[PDB]
Amino acid sequence: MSYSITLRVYQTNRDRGYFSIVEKTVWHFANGGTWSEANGAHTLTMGGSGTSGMLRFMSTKGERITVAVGVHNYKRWCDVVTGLKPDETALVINPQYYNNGGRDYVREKQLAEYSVTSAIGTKVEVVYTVAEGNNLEANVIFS
Amino acid sequence: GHMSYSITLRVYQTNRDRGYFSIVEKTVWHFANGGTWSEANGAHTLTMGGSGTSGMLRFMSTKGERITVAVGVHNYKRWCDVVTGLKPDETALVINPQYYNNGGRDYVREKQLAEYSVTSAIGTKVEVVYTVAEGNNLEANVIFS
Amino acid sequence: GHMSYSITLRVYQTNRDRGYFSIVEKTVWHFANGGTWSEANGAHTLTMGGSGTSGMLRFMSTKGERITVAVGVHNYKRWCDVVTGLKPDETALVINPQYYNNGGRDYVREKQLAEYSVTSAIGTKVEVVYTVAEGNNLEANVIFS
Amino acid sequence: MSYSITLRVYQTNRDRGYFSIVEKTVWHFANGGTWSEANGAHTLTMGGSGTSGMLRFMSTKGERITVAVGVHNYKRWCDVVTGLKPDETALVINPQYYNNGGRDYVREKQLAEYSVTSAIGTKVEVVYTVAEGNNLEANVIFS
Repeated sequence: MSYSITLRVYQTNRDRGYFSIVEKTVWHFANGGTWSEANGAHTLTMGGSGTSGMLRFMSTKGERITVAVGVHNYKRWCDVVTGLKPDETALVINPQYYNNGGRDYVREKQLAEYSVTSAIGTKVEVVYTVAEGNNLEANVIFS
Repeated sequence: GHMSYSITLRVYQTNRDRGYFSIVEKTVWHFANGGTWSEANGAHTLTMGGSGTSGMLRFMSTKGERITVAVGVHNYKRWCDVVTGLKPDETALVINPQYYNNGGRDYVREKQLAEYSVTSAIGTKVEVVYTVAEGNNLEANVIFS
Repeated sequence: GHMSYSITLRVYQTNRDRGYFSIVEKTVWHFANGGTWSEANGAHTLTMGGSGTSGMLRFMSTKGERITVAVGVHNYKRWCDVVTGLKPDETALVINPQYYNNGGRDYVREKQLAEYSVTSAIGTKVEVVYTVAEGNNLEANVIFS
Repeated sequence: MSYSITLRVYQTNRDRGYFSIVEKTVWHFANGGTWSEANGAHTLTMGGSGTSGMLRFMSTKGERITVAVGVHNYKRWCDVVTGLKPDETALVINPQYYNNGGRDYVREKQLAEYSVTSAIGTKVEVVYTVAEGNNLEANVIFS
């Protein structure tokens, strides 16, 4: 069966910079997948369990952050990476979750929520609001 | 510092028989300090940190046809390529690296083409044509027919 | 309650000589409990609270040409119209009401057209063609050429 | 001289519903104007001083709200109207600021900020971050 993850973005802090998506990737396991946009939300559709995709964001102050979401052994997972250099594109980071690329262990945690504060003080949270089944939903919150 | 390059793409869809294409993935290669995609006035701009990198848009139609368009700058001149007939697992993340490190598509990048045309096995024609083909603020049309 | 109607529009731009059109305004008329525009998969959907209302997209090209497309449902059947040659102050807010209350364009609404074609004075052709022309979930192509 | 107003939307409350734009209008004085979208912001460009435009938003919980922005006698103005019925479209509300339509006095205040809490508890703020000149900028904040 196919899986989808639908993300809505909440930006809450008017002092730390405004974020926009600068890249969207899909990993090639499980027959791949695609991003789409509807009603102000972003949906990743995947061919089955065992793959993922990523949104990279950049702020008006030049801060670069990636959000990864996917399904591992039929359960959702997520991660956020901050403090990225300009050349650390999503194309670089998304593969790091597979083939013992350094971040596999995070995917294997199957997290339904994750939060981190960047070194320059930006907090990012991913929280699944629908955390079971094939039509998953999560909020991405910048603060 | 290094000179930055931007490529701005506008999409023309002309043939209802091909179904309707939408973007399903946007990648940026990591050479030359990377880069970012942005959207404005219905156009898509890839901004890059220097000559020697690229990015890709993958499209999928309402009929399930998957096609990638790659654009970049090689030795200070624009390049482009179109790949059709893609399998569901042949994502832009798979294809974009193939232009580098002798990955199978370096040759077309090295041609520094200002236009590219191909017809897919199922009859969809795709053209990339640069309308501003020189300098640091490049512009091209992507045409489905 | 009342039956709702939706109209989903996809835009095809085919001729680079016309410049490139983008949406500059989106309106909804207030009869039949109003309605809303939404965007998904690169298509534009007008959802309405009943038969007897409409909405409009106004487009402007990179060459400054302004054109409106109106779609709605009249007596349970779809309708459409295209107005070209618009002055800068002839916004969709001015034009959408003209289809009602004997405002000058009621006649075309009452025709319940499933297709419309016009060529502007400066040579831009615009077509609206419904591909799903019956029922409550209607679909049309808007074609610039 | 032409005027522009660029708006960025901040949604901060994950419990009260997610908003999206459902209508965008431009008033016909001062040679009219146009909306555009870039970098996740919304820009209203106007032919001169003396006109305005509006964004209408609807939440996932069915709440309908309009935000009006414009320039009156060379100074920015704004307003927010909440508790709207489905048939109170932007096409209905935008004209109410002119021709003694009931809301002219709000436009004439030339506000650089405005906030209101709807009857069902949603707070909306418009705050100009660039409040002078021809290239104005404001945040629209839902909370």
